[PDB]
Amino acid sequence: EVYDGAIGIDLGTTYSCVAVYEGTNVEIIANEQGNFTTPSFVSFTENCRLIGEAAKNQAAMNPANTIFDVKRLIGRRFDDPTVKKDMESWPFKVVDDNGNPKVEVQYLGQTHTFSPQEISAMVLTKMKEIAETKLGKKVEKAVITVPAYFNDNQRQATKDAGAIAGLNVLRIINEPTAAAIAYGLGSGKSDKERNVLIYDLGGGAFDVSLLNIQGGVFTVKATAGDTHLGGQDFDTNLLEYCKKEFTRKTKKDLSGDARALRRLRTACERAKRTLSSGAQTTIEIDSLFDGEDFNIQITRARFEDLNAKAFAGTLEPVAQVLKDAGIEKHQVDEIVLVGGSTRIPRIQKLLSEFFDGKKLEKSINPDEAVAYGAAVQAGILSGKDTSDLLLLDVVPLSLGVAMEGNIFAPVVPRGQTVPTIKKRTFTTVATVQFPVYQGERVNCEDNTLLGEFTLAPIPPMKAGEPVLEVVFEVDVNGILKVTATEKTSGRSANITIANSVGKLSTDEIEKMISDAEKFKSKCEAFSKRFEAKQQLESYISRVEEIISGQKDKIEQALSEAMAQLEIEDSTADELKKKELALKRLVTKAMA
Amino acid sequence: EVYDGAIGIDLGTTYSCVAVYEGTNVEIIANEQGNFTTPSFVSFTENCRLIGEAAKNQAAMNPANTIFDVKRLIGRRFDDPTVKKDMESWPFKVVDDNGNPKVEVQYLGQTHTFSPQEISAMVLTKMKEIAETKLGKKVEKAVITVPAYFNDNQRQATKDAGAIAGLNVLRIINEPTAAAIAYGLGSGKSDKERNVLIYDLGGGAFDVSLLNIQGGVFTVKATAGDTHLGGQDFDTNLLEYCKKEFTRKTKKDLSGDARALRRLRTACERAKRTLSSGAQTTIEIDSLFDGEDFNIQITRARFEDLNAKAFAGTLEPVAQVLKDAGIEKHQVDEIVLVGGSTRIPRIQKLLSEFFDGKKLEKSINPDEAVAYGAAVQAGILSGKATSADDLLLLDVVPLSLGVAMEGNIFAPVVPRGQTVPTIKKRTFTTVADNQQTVQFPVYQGERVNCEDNTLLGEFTLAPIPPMKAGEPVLEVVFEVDVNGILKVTATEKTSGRSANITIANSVGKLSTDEIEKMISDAEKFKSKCEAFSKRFEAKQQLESYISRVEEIISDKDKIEQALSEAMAQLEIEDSTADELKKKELALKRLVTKAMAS
Ligand SMILES: Nc1ncnc2c1ncn2[C@@H]1O[C@H](COP(=O)(O)OP(=O)(O)OP(=O)(O)O)[C@@H](O)[C@H]1O
Ligand SMILES: Nc1ncnc2c1ncn2[C@@H]1O[C@H](COP(=O)(O)OP(=O)(O)OP(=O)(O)O)[C@@H](O)[C@H]1O
Ligand SMILES: [Mg+2]
Ligand SMILES: [Mg+2]
Repeated sequence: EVYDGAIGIDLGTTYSCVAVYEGTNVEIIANEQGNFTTPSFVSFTENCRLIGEAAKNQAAMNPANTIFDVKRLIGRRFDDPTVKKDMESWPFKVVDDNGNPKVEVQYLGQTHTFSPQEISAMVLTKMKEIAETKLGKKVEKAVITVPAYFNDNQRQATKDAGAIAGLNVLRIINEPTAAAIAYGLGSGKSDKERNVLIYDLGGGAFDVSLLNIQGGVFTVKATAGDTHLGGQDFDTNLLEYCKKEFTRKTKKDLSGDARALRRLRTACERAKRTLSSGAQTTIEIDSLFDGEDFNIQITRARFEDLNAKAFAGTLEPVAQVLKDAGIEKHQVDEIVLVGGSTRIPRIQKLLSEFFDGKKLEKSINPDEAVAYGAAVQAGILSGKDTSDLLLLDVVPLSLGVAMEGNIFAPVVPRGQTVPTIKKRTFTTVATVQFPVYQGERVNCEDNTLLGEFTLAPIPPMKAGEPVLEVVFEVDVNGILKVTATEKTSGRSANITIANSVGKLSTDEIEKMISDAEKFKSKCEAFSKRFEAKQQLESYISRVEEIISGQKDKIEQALSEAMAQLEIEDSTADELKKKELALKRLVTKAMA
Repeated sequence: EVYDGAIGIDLGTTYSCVAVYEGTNVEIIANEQGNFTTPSFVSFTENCRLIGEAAKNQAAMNPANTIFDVKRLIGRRFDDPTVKKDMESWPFKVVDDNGNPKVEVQYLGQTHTFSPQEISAMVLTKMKEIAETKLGKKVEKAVITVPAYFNDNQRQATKDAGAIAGLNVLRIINEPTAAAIAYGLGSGKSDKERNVLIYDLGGGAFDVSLLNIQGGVFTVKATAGDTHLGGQDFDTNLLEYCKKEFTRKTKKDLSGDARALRRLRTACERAKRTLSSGAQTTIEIDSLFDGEDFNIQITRARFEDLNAKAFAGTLEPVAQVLKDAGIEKHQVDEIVLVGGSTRIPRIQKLLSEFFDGKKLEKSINPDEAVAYGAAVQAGILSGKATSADDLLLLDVVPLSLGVAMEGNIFAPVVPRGQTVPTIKKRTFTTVADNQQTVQFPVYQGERVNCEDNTLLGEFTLAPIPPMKAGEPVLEVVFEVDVNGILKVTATEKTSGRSANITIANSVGKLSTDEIEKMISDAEKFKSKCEAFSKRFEAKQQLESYISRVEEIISDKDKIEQALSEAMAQLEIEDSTADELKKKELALKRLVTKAMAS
């Protein structure tokens, strides 16, 4: 009853996708709606939580309790510029708690504040349950995907979200590398050394990788990208233009109604997807804001002009990854497209022009390749042809410490293969505390603080004589673990971390897990009791129509059933027992 | 550059699905949006025909010119009851042409009439195009799917639609048989004999089939169903309830607004999909009608109560298939589910209760199994699939084919359940001396009074050799080919001689001339659409160029003059792409010459 294998979960900004691999074939799993991709929406009702198409349908109906874009918010600090801007754009309310942002929603009649790891854990629970419906067994091992440019806080937060979802995260794989698994194994193969450029432009994140494929070894030569650039930004540009036309043609401004913003955003996304096939489209919506209809024509040229800066901007990480691995465009063997936004013809024309008219490779599915590769890797890691598979990934941004004058000291440089061990020596001015950052800027104020690290047990000596060996280890998941040991006096030194972000202690993870199980239990209770009360009331009505000693016993049992119908404390099982007892008694008396 | 194989297309009431099979694996092909199912919508504009989700998304904006549900109209007569009720519910205008229904739209600035075979042909051409970008070659052979209970007029109708789409219809395969191929070959195969029950509840049609599956032999033991029962009927019930509640809460009626009915219908389908998973949902749509908002809550029990008679009715064709096949409930080995509407938990509850709580088989994909099996049979028929996989299909006729006697009383000639292909005979004779004509109506169905059957047509047999009354023996032959289509012939066993047959008051039949002309019109429409794309894109590129050289020139008299000429050419709507490009080149010579100075 327990699935001994492992599933692959592509956790995307806009859509999530689950797949499974059993050694012979990889299958993408469809949800209860028949869709192989499930939107990453989580809405909150009075008694349950909606995830997927159900949550996205109730987005305009309840924008304050419909959560989305958690991927752009997970692992970040509350006062980062991107989350301040996003928070200005998002309709739901985000609060600051001890430096960590948490959304505030109305759930189960009370106010609740959820960390991004909890919401992402809800989405992961949904995908896992899709896999469980497909397999018919309990799923507990999984491989989860992250963008290649995710920093340490984001990867650790995503993995913790995988733990809250009740999954054993066997591996955190980079999405372009998983797509490389889908392309190199599927349409291709052959022990032929080839250079593959992976261009993954999704809904919220952007990645580009350069890999060397020799048989079964996948070697990431380089990678670049932007974890806050996707199709929703293009939707934002077209949305801003449409707002300018609305306030221009009606004098009214719709900026204050999140409902109207949601409907207009949906219309702009539909128009964008239409413009990838045609040369023009039209948006017509009723009321919108303050009872003012809207009708505008959008040309493909207008969309491309509105998104020219971003479309052209995507070429900068391409030249970046090209220079970092030291290869030229003539030497790039293939260019594979991954992500929905790659369906934009302007993007493909920019990439094809950049490589001097080279034709783009589009044999793999841009929506399922990531979950495909993740599923293959999970099936291999759980032992479920392809024994030569080797994954040599890379760290995207430098992991270092803050020097004197707050200058970035890289310990693990970008482009370092993974996993790796690095070491750096510290000493005392007379505990030792230093800030660990990640990024690529010289001044650490322009980098991502991994935290303030304090070394707890130090011997008492003169200044400079103790040598403190600090070890930065980066595992196959790409996550940093630091330790400390000094060569004089031997010994070990435990480390404490303050002012961190995206991490959760084991206690908090256990608490969130138990709370999740309690939520699901309450949902099953509400649904089963609801339907049971409906059925019981219907049968009671039929019995009343039928009746209109024995008479009195019937009427009394019917009054008990009505009482159980009025009491909210009644359980579905008790309701079933009452209905069955009614049927037994009425059949005995009638016969 | 022509694909030698064949594609399998599932032509559904709501969604169509294309697939290909070459010998090893069968691929379900995704469209331009990456979707494996494309909606069966065709909307007409001033310049082009939109097919698919591009047409479905503008259903609220242009409801009078957006066409759908033609699968419930194809092969039917204008005065059929279902055609009248559906016409009362449809926003587009349907017109009777000598009894044949025809969708009338505003297209290319002029009024246009289309037969259902033409619109179905447009959908089939869209799926064919999907397969063509997938394969990189032009395809011209295909196997098209029809419901098992489709009658003779309907089958001939969709086959002619496949001809109009430019395809060579190698076979007309029944949808539960294609799903049966998907389950018997794709889900898993055993050399053990098994009785498989297939329950296909789609968007507009309903089929139940019992097949004997023995390795590679697929034998249809029986089949029943209802070609006019689907999920859209449940959406119609919920919609009618929503109109009752709206009129109750506002004292106003939206039954006259087509856009309002479309928005409410979309919200009802969405609410049904949600109710398949949860126990309750909410419909909230603002400014639905007369500036009146609409907000109600729909419970699952309310939905099931609204569709209780139809849901309970789905079990009757299952009992019918069990009686016809001579099989008890215990002897059914697997119950496979096909069609999106099968996701309704009430339906699965009814089915499982009908078989004493037996678990239903959900191994195959309920949205792609039909295109799966159709693609398999297409690959085998085209010869592209060789050796790998003994596949044999033995199908039956769904309804009895017969004539009408004195008193309009049905006399069956080919009974239901008869294996295909088949040959049956029935004798006629004259009632007077030197009689030259014997005329009889051919019907399909099971009822005794042909008033409740489907008229295949008035068949006139003439002339007859001059003999005395009741002397000639007119052997009439009802032949049913592998597609399930009826061809009738006549002979006079005395002295042989083929006797000529004429058909009148038919439906779903087209002569070769009309089909060829419809193909030509399709070519003209695609040519006009591609032309419009060329003029539009060339126009936009010329605009961008004019703006660029305005920025450049404002940083010469011939460049200004050529600019004015280009703008004036840009103001004319009848400008060709070659003329626009010629003007852009005329500018380009001047500005590039000035750029080199
Ligand atoms: N035909 C199309 N034309 C243009 N854009 C499209 C098209 N189809 C999908 N998109 C865009 O692609 C995005 C979703 O693609 P994808 O599934 O790769 O996102 P994701 O993987 O969830 O995002 P991320 O990789 O950032 O986590 C959507 O934002 C959508 O707007
Ligand atoms: N999750 C769901 N719950 C309930 N109903 C659904 C669900 N998903 C789809 N449906 C219904 O199923 C229908 C689509 O099924 P399908 O694609 O089999 O139709 P079709 O093949 O076009 O119909 P037909 O076979 O009659 O031509 C839709 O009309 C929709 O209303
Ligand atoms: Mg992605
Ligand atoms: Mg169907």
